[PDB]
Amino acid sequence: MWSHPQFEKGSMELSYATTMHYRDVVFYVTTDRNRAYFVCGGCVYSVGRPCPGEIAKFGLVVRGTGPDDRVVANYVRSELRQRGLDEVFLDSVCLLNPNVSSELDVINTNDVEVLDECLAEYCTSLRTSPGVLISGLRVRAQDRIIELFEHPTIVNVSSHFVYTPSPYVFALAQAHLPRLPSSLEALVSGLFDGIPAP
Repeated sequence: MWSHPQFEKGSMELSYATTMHYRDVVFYVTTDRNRAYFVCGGCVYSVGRPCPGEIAKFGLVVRGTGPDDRVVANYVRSELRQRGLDEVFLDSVCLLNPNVSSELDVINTNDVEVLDECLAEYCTSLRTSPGVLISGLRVRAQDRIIELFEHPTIVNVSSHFVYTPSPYVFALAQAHLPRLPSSLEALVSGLFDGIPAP
């Protein structure tokens, strides 16, 4: 037997009570129905009941190759500028993929495919082609918890080799947002109308 590599690092856990289906999105609604979580591009968005409701997102961000730098985040940012699109979460990383035109395309998607070999290299500290699948999110349906791992599983899309995440590159994070990404806003309109009040 082997010890599970993911438990050598931390996780974030978002607990919920019920699951509801709305506008093709699976929402995970808290016990007192103040929040609805949903999965998008390997990270979790949170929408609060309007009283607009609070918006936040949870998941892995990419930062630097060392504690005090942000070369990886900065790379993704400049890459996003060039496509025409502050912390860099995995769903922003999804947008680098030529098969993804907005956050809408990766709703309910737990895994993040990176075909950018430079970014793959940042993530793995090795020459990596043609790219990797990054998996840092699991829905624990029976426990009613969404779990986000600090140590993501990183697998070559073609050779299936598993890579050790480069130290310092990944961290768990939470961001408060003033609004959802524009392509996701319509998904939550009217959501709480079918969810009984706290």
